Amino acid sequence: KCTPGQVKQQDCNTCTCTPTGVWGCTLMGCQP
Amino acid sequence: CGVPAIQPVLSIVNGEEAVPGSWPWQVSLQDKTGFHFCGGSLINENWVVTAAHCGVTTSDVVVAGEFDQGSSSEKIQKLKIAKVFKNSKYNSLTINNDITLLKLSTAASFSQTVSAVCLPSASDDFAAGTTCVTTGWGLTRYTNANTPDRLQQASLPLLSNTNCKKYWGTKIKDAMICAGASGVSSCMGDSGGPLVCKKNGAWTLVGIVSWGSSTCSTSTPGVYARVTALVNWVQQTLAAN
Repeated sequence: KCTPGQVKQQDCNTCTCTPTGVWGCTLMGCQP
Repeated sequence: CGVPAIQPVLSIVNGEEAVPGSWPWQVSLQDKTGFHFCGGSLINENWVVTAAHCGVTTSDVVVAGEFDQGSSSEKIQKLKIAKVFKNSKYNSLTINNDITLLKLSTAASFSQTVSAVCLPSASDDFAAGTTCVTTGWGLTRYTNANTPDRLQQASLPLLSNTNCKKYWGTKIKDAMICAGASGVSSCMGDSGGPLVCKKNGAWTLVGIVSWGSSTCSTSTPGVYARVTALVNWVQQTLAAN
């Protein structure tokens, strides 16, 4: 959940708050 | 292609252990130290298709014929990447055209546990509601921070891009297809993995695990790169290289 527009970052994944205000991130595997 | 020697039995958050070698085209992309960071699919003896956001380098390795990543008794095939072909229209902003081809420096050896998945026609159409399967060594709980040892599988329906937009709005482009929101969900570690549907008797790669809910919500559709909308590119790359 978020503000439509902002781009955050998971451990090693990119997230882009979709027009519907939700965190849609990539599903890659992060070692850290 | 798309005909496993070991027929898969079907009854990733909420997945289930696959029959060993029942998804022969499923490879694992690992870094120098053996860490699994993405899935991939063998489309022929020299190429593997995966998601563009996995950022694979020739310094990474493709592992085929693997079921239990913790086992050392399996007869796997660690192959080297000769060259990476990232789709030029990929955008890390919209996560669209999320696809990358990997030309191997040494062809794989097809056998009972290693073979290729079929590619669809740019015109091929897969109806919404169609049950398909996705596989992978992705988290089995967003609350696990540890991937499963054994390959998982899950059945899930395809959604029409129209219904899918009710969930993600305009982030859903034409080169994207959604599946899920049915009790299962791909998760960290599943990226690049396949989404295959059985058509006319053979398994066809219709989607590539791309992105979805940040908490692998089993009630939110997952987004996959739509292969039918990217095959021409895939074909041309193979033909020219």
